[PDB]
Parts: sequence; C-alpha cells; structure tokens
Amino acid sequence: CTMYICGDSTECSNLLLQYGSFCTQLNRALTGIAVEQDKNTQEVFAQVKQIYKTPPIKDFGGFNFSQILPDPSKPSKRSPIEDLLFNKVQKFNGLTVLPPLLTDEMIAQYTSALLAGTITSGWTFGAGPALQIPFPMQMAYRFNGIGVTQNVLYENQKLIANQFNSAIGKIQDSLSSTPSALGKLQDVVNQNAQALNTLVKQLSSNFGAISSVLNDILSRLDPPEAEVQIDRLITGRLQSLQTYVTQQLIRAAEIRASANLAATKMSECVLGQSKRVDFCGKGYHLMSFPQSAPHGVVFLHVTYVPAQEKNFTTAPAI
Amino acid sequence: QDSLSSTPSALGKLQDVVNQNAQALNTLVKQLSSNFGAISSVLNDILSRLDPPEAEVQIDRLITGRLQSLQTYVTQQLIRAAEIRASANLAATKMSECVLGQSKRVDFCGKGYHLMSFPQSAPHGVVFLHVTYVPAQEKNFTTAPAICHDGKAHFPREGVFVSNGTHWFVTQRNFYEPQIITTDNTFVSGNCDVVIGIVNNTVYDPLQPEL
Amino acid sequence: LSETKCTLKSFTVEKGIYQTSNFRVQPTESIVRFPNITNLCPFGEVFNATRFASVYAWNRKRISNCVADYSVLYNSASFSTFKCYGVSPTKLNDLCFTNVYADSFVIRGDWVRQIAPGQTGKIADYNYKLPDDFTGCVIAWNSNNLDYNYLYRLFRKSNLKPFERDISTEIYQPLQSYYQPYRVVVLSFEAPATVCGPKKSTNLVKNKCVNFNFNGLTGTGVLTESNKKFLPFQQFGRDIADTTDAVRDPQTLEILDITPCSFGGVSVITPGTNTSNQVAVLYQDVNCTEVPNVFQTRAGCLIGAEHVNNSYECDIPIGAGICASYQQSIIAYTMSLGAENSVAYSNNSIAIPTNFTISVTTEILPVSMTKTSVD
Ligand SMILES: *[C@@H]1O[C@H](CO)[C@@H](O[C@@H]2O[C@H](CO)[C@@H](O)[C@H](O)[C@H]2NC(C)=O)[C@H](O)[C@H]1NC(C)=O
Ligand SMILES: *[C@@H]1O[C@H](CO)[C@@H](O[C@@H]2O[C@H](CO)[C@@H](O)[C@H](O)[C@H]2NC(C)=O)[C@H](O)[C@H]1NC(C)=O
Ligand SMILES: *[C@@H]1O[C@H](CO)[C@@H](O)[C@H](O)[C@H]1NC(C)=O
Ligand SMILES: *[C@@H]1O[C@H](CO)[C@@H](O)[C@H](O)[C@H]1NC(C)=O
Ligand SMILES: *[C@@H]1O[C@H](CO)[C@@H](O)[C@H](O)[C@H]1NC(C)=O
Ligand SMILES: *[C@@H]1O[C@H](CO)[C@@H](O)[C@H](O)[C@H]1NC(C)=O
Ligand SMILES: *[C@@H]1O[C@H](CO)[C@@H](O)[C@H](O)[C@H]1NC(C)=O
Ligand SMILES: *[C@@H]1O[C@H](CO)[C@@H](O)[C@H](O)[C@H]1NC(C)=O
Ligand SMILES: *[C@@H]1O[C@H](CO)[C@@H](O)[C@H](O)[C@H]1NC(C)=O
Ligand SMILES: *[C@@H]1O[C@H](CO)[C@@H](O)[C@H](O)[C@H]1NC(C)=O
Ligand SMILES: *[C@@H]1O[C@H](CO)[C@@H](O)[C@H](O)[C@H]1NC(C)=O
Ligand SMILES: *[C@@H]1O[C@H](CO)[C@@H](O)[C@H](O)[C@H]1NC(C)=O
Repeated sequence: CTMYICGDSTECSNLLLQYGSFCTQLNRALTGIAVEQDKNTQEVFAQVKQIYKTPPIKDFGGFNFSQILPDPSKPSKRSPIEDLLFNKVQKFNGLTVLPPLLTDEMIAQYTSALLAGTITSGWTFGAGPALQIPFPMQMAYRFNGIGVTQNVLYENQKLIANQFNSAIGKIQDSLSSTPSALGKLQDVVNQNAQALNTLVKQLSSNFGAISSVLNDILSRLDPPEAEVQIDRLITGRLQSLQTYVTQQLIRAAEIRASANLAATKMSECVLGQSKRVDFCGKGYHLMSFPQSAPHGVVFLHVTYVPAQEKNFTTAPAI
Repeated sequence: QDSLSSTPSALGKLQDVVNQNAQALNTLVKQLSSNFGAISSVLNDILSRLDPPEAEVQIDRLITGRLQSLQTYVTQQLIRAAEIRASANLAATKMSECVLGQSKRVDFCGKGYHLMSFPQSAPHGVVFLHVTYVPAQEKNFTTAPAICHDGKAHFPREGVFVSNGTHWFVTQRNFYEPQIITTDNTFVSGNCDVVIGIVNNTVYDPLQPEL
Repeated sequence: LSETKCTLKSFTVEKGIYQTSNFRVQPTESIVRFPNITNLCPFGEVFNATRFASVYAWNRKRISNCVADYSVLYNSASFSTFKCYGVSPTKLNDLCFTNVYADSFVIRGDWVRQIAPGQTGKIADYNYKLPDDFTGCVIAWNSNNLDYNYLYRLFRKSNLKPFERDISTEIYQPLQSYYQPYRVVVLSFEAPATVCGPKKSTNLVKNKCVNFNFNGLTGTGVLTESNKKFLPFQQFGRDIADTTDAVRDPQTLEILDITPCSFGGVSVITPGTNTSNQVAVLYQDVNCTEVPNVFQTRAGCLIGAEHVNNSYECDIPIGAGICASYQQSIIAYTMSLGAENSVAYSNNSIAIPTNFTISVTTEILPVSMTKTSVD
C-alpha cells in the first residue's frame, strides 16, 4: 500500500499516516486471500493418505490408461493429457506475486496417487486401506451400481474396454482441436491480469493535481503548497487501491466456491460411485479420473449410456 | 472428549470468526483517532476554537474520513457474512443428510462408511460427531469372475468368489464370511466359453441330497 | 522478533510466518547531469530596460540557449512583489525549461493585484491576462524614482484570452491615459531543455544504486546502458504508470535504462515465543547476494534456517514446496506429500477385510456471526 501510493517519498508517507490504518487493512485483506488459495488447492488434491503407485505391468484386462497416467520419459511426470492442458493455458510499483505452496510437480504427484488408487483398489482406498481388486471385477461392481447385471460386463469385456479406450483417445483429440475448451481457467487468469493492469494505470492519473508524479510536485513546490497537491494524489490512489482489493475479495469468494465444488466432486466422483444425476456427467456414472491443470482441475467422467432401444409390450403383473 | 480437552486449536474454526469480527470493530473505533488532514481528530476541540466558516472546513475532513472508514467496515461485514451463510447452509445440509438419515456420499459425513451422526451445540456454530465403519485386517484371497459347472457360467448374486488355496467359497464383499457355493447364492448366465478367467468348481444344488 | 511483536501489537508471538517490513537498497551517491551551456540569460535586458511598454501593448522577450540564474532577482532587494505560481522562488535554479518568456509593461500601483492568474478587472480582462493554469513568477517594483503618456484598454467587445495582446484602435460602440508608477516583469515558464538554472554536473555512474537528476528529471534507481532504439529526437521513454524508464544523457547523448533499486517484502519465521526466541528471515523475491545458514529458494532468500535433505510434514510454509520447522534450531526442507504405498495388484487377487473398527470423528462448522449494529 505505502509504496503504491507514495513510492519512496517521505513527505507523502507522513501525510498517508493521517488516514490511520487503511493500508494495514488493505495489506491484511490481500494476505488473507493469498492464504486461502493454498487452502483451496489442498482441499481439492490432498485427499489421499498415501501416495499410491501403479504396478510395473499394466494388465487391466484390455483397459488402457496410458493417456491419464504419468509419462515417465518427460521432465514433468505429467500424463499426455495433463501435458496438453498445461501447454494450452507492476513489480516496481509495489505489486508482486507469491508462489503457491504446492508446486506443479507436487500436484501432479497427488493426481497420480489418486489414479493409482482408483485403478488398483476401486473406492476402497477412499474409505479405509487400499484393497486390491482385478480391474474387470471392479468394473463389474460398477455395473451392478447402475442397475446392470455383472454378466453384462463379463460377456462384453472386449467391447467395453475398446469403447473406453476409444473414448479416452477422443478426449485428447478433442482438446487439441478446441482452443476455447479451457476458457474457464483462462478467464480467471485474464480477469486478474486486467485488474492489476488497471491498478497500475491509475498511477498516471492526477486526480486534480498539477501532476501525477510526486517527484515533479516535490521538485517545484514548498511543503505548504506541495502537501495540497500530494493530498489529492493520496486520496485518488488510496481509492484506486481500495477498489482493487474489494474486487479481489469478491472474486476470491467465487473461486472458493468453485474449489469447494471441485473438492466435493473429487470425493464423490473419483473416490466413489455417485447416484446423483448429472453430478459426475451425463449418463449413469461408473467412475472418474482427475487430471491436473493450471490453477484448476479437470475431471474425466466415465459413464454408461443406454443405446439402441426396442419397443416391447408390457404388463404390471402375470 | 479427551481429544478435545487436549487440543486448544480444535475449535479454531469458531475462534477465527470471533477474532475477525472483534478485530474489525477495534479497527473501526481506532479510526476515530485519525485527523484525516484536520487540525484535530476531536470535533469538540475544533468547535471550541473555530467559528463556523473555518470550523466547517475541519469538520468536512473528519466526515469524509469517518464515513469512508465506516463504509469500509460495512463492505467487509457483507463479504464475511456471505461466507458464514455458505457455512450455515452446509451445516444445515449435513444436519439433514448425516443426522436425519444415512448418507451414501463419500466423505460427506466423515471418512469410512457412514453409519450415523450426532449433533452437538457450540458457540456460534455446530459440531458433528460422525460414526463410521472402517474395514480392518484384510487378507489376500484368489478370485475369479465366475464358476464353471456342468457347462454353465455361475455368477455371485451378492458377493464375490474367493479361494483359500484349496477350496472356493462365496463371500460378502466388505467382510470375510465364506459360504459354500450353491444354486441359491449364484445365478446362471451363458456358457463357460465367454467369460475370461472362469474357473472349474462345483455348485451345490440343495435338493438332490433329500430328493 | 521484536519487530514482529510490535507489528502484531503483542508481547508474545504465535507459531507462523509474518510479514513485518520491507527490504530496500539505499542509494550511495547523487548523479547530476545538465546540458553544457555557457552564456547567461538576458533577464537584465527586460528588467533594466530604459522604456517599458504600455499595458495595452505589452512586450515579450524570449529567453533561450542560456543559463537562468534567478537568485539575482530573488535576493535583489528591489522588488515590492515577487510571487511565484506552480514553482518556488528559491528552487528555480534547480529547474530546466523548454522556454522562458519575460513579458514587460507599465502599470499603476492599484493594478498590481491584477497581474495574477484567476483575476478579473480592466487590466486582467482587457490588457494583460494570465491563465488559471499559470506557471511562472510575477515580479514588480516601484519605479517612481526613475520616471510621458501610457495607455490601457478601457473598452472592448469581449475579454482577452491568456497571453493575448490586443493593440487595435477601432471605435467602440478604446484606450485611455493613466498612484505610483510600477514596472512589471512576468517570467512565464514553459522536449530537450533550452533554459536551465546554474546547477553543476557530476560524473555519470552506472551499475550502482544512485539518486539522479537528468536535465531536471529526478528519481532513484540503477543506471545501465540501454539497447532501446531511440529516434534522434526522443529524450526519454515512459512506462504504463507514466514513469521514466530510460533517459538521454544531456552531455553524452547516451541512452540509459533506469531500473529501480532492489526491494521486497520481509517476513519472519518463528516458533511460538513460548518455545524459542530464535527466528529465520525470508527476503521475498530477493536474491541472497543483494540482501547484505543462507538458503536460496523460489520464495526468496531464507536466512537463519538450516536446509536439510530429510522431508517432513509441512509446519510453517515458505512456498514453492519449502516448509520450515523448529527441531534445537530452525530448519528448512521440501515437504512430504505422505508415505508411498504399492498396492499388490494382480488380475486374480482380491483383498477382503476379516475385521472392522468403529470410528468417531469430529467436524466443526460456523453457523452464525455476532450481530453488530453501528449508529
Ligand atoms: C495404449 O494406448 C496407446 C495410445 O494411446 C498405444 O500407443 C500407440 O500405439 C500405436 C500402434 O498401435 C502407435 O502408432 C502410436 O504412436 C502409439 N502412441 C503412443 C502415445 O505411444 C499403446 O500401445 C497402448 N498399449 C496397449 C498395451 O495396448
Ligand atoms: C453394440 O454396439 C457396438 C458398437 O457400435 C457394436 O460393435 C460394432 O459392431 C460393428 C459391426 O460388426 C463393427 O464394425 C464395430 O467395429 C464394432 N465396434 C466395436 C467398438 O467393437 C456391437 O456389435 C453392438 N451389439 C449388438 C448386439 O447390436
Ligand atoms: C415405437 O413405436 C412408435 C410408433 O407408435 C415409433 O414412433 C417409435 O420410434 C418406436 N420406438 C422404437 C424404439 O422402436
Ligand atoms: C498380499 O501379497 C503381497 C505380495 O505380493 C503383499 O505385499 C501384501 O501385503 C499382501 N496383502 C495382505 C492383505 O496380506
Ligand atoms: C479351505 O477351507 C476348508 C474348509 O474349512 C479347509 O478344510 C481347508 O483346509 C482350507 N484350505 C486352506 C489352504 O487353508
Ligand atoms: C493373469 O495373468 C497371467 C500371467 O501372469 C495369465 O496367464 C492369466 O491367464 C491371466 N488371468 C486373467 C484372468 O487375465
Ligand atoms: C474346465 O473343465 C473342462 C472339461 O470339462 C476343460 O475343457 C476346461 O478347459 C476347464 N477350464 C478350466 C479353467 O480349468
Ligand atoms: C538591474 O540593475 C540593477 C542595478 O545595477 C541590479 O541591482 C539588478 O540586479 C539588475 N537586474 C537585472 C534583471 O539585470
Ligand atoms: C558537452 O558534453 C558532451 C557529453 O559529455 C561532450 O561530448 C561535449 O564535448 C560537451 N561540449 C561542450 C561544449 O562542452
Ligand atoms: C508453554 O509450553 C509449556 C510446556 O509444553 C506448556 O505447559 C505451557 O502451557 C505453554 N504455554 C503457552 C502459553 O502455550
Ligand atoms: C542470484 O544471483 C546470482 C548471480 O550472482 C545468479 O547466478 C543466481 O541465479 C541468482 N538467483 C536467483 C534466485 O535470482
Ligand atoms: C543434501 O544432499 C546433497 C546431495 O544431493 C548434498 O550435496 C548436500 O550437502 C546435503 N545437505 C545436507 C544438509 O545433508
């Protein structure tokens, strides 16, 4: 606050003190937002007690997860899909940026653990200890969970695995063809960048003063006159900063709500099978897989959709 | 009870609300000590010295500063109130779904499988005690998707087929309780040629031993 | 630690990281650079003139390509009025101007008050007007011990614009003869500087934090050679905050980039004061070679904490995967995300619980807030 308004001017700083604690309040409000942002990330991704690893041999009965699992031949251990998502998405005026507590690699590691968990132990790891189960048997349980008998899975296992594998391949191709797909994440980035540029540009406004520059005021006027011109700049700059902080608090609340929803989906779509309609996508939910993204999370929802219906005559009883 | 009595930070979520509002009020009061460019922060000291044409100028500065300080306070309370409202709505949802029923939502009513919950009153808030079932002491078993018997594929009605190394049993999924595989706990669908990983065993029909 | 205690208005400090101050590099010296100009400005040609013009037809002298020393007039004891607007009469020698204009005329003592910005009256409106946004100094003196028929405009269809000189003599449907005589000179202060006050130059210093004055432009920062392709007429560049980020040296015509001196937030890492009074200090986004157990992180330079290879659960967060804790002394480490677990996955292997436990856990939610009311 002090630097934004007064720079390194002593005369301005002493006048700024006449306004009490406004700078303390503004610095505090922004600090609170910064802390929340790490809390939001932790609530969404750090939901696993242990860091689970996949087996050396990826035998899941025909189900291919290579596009969602980490690619071992890459500096970032990111999956092919995560790598795509990441590629696609002031300082001298007192405006700085603090780093996240959890780095991109650390977030990718949490995601990897969640994927290893759901692939090898289904939903058991989200409730208690991870209990291994053959992947095709896990899928059979998920079919029972949507009102379809388990023999439907086993008698069509090659077909189901092939449709699954095809659908995943189409996610990567779909994202690579649609620049607007990540607009939800880009909008957050653009809104905050715009807010900071607006805040900096306000330093060019004189607010009724002879000049927008404190050094030009001080090099020309004596204190009884200089203070008048400075007072106008303090009022204008303090108002501009207060506007910025208020907007960040409102925007932060929206982000918090999104993070809470993302955390809920992680628990109910990834660590279990949901019965909530359209909570984990259209169709009957089978399972979900998280992917890390810049400032956010992407969920791949796997659902069962009925097809090729036929007309039959019915009756309530025989 | 022993856990709460040993951990002062346990109620930090409720204490934080109390501390934030207390801080906001103290900040608002302290602003009354600021002159905002005026000769004095005290209106009575301005009025006892200056005549109206001069006194009003000094008062104008104090009004502007004090009104701005109060507007800042109210704006912050509206934003904070919205956060509290969201928490209260979540608490109300948990009361309905965790206390007045049994939830199937993962981690909505705590870790593990939800059995039931009990509310407790707290200062400016609610505390929920969530009672859950947590699986323990798991054992390694050999499994199969189906049993092959007399040319037919048998699947479990409710459980999973397991082997202890010499014999096949059917058991419920969340608690080991092996039972003899019979026609009353399996169903038949198709032949033994389609299912991958089907094994050969005997499915007992509880009729012929008496008939 | 004392700084943290004062910041928090308490004699005790809880475990955590607090921002208490700001790091800033101070300047070592002052670099002053002015154009090399040798001759003095012809102010005397206006002030010690034999004859001054009538107020209706005031004269204008342009002052250019010179050194303007205004202390000779300020301290000169002769004037009755020496009033500056927008500038201070004792700081004029530290200023540079695009141009200086010296306007001169004869008035009666009762009009002296009209030679000012924001005025009305027969002189202010029909003979000699200054703008409300006036920058310059009005200098006047009693000249009745020196000195004829001087004229002023009495009638006109409309008022004059600032610095307008109407010397026509059309009939009004205009001039009248002029209680002591006063002589008035108005110095109006108006790109590369053309007129500068006496201010000596110093040697140019680069790659250091310095104060500076380049042809009247002041600020604090580090000067380096610029690679900016300035056009032959450009003297300085500007940023989005309208600050100067490059200047043309007025003597060598070298373009210099201006980078503000290093600064950043300062935060104190501390265990509660109930356990220890030891602290570690983080200089946010500051390089450890600029700051003067020194650990350079992405968050900033962390001094006082011992870096270790052992990864622990995070206690006091620093940022970018780094946390600190008290273990005694303060240490820094990369935080653990938890223990690893390899699940014994196989196409025919299942794990089934043979027992269970009943667990009770606690969840705490805020419901309400204090109902305050402010009159
Ligand atoms: C799992 O799927 C990947 C594709 O997502 C398979 O890798 C591709 O294999 C084809 C040949 O059939 C190559 O032309 C592609 O260039 C490969 N792509 C990549 C990214 O490697 C992989 O072989 C499949 N694994 C199994 C066991 O079926
Ligand atoms: C159910 O739908 C699937 C998907 O369309 C059918 O499988 C396709 O059958 C055609 C014709 O033989 C093949 O050319 C495709 O390659 C198959 N797709 C896949 C993914 O294998 C399946 O035959 C349909 N089953 C019934 C009973 O209609
Ligand atoms: C059922 O019959 C109606 C005609 O009454 C027809 O429009 C509809 O498409 C048929 N549905 C199916 C699944 O064949
Ligand atoms: C199952 O066997 C694996 C070895 O392949 C072992 O690591 C694991 O702990 C065993 N699990 C149980 C529940 O005994
Ligand atoms: C499997 O269970 C049967 C029946 O209780 C028992 O007779 C047999 O010895 C057990 N086999 C093994 C390997 O424990
Ligand atoms: C399991 O893997 C083994 C190879 O280790 C293979 O021989 C066996 O047929 C597979 N069983 C199933 C059900 O896939
Ligand atoms: C089951 O027994 C039949 C003979 O009746 C044999 O052809 C088949 O391969 C056996 N299957 C298994 C899994 O042992
Ligand atoms: C004019 O001459 C007088 C008398 O010598 C001197 O005091 C004054 O400084 C001169 N003023 C100017 C503008 O040269
Ligand atoms: C003026 O200064 C410049 C830059 O230092 C120098 O190149 C030039 O020779 C100087 N000229 C005079 C007249 O002193
Ligand atoms: C300080 O530490 C001691 C020893 O653990 C503890 O008994 C005491 O309650 C602590 N005091 C405070 C204010 O935390
Ligand atoms: C700090 O400065 C040194 C040069 O002395 C440089 O090599 C190093 O990379 C810099 N580190 C950071 C974090 O800027
Ligand atoms: C940490 O390990 C590195 C090797 O990767 C070693 O050079 C360094 O001295 C070690 N530091 C400590 C405190 O053990």
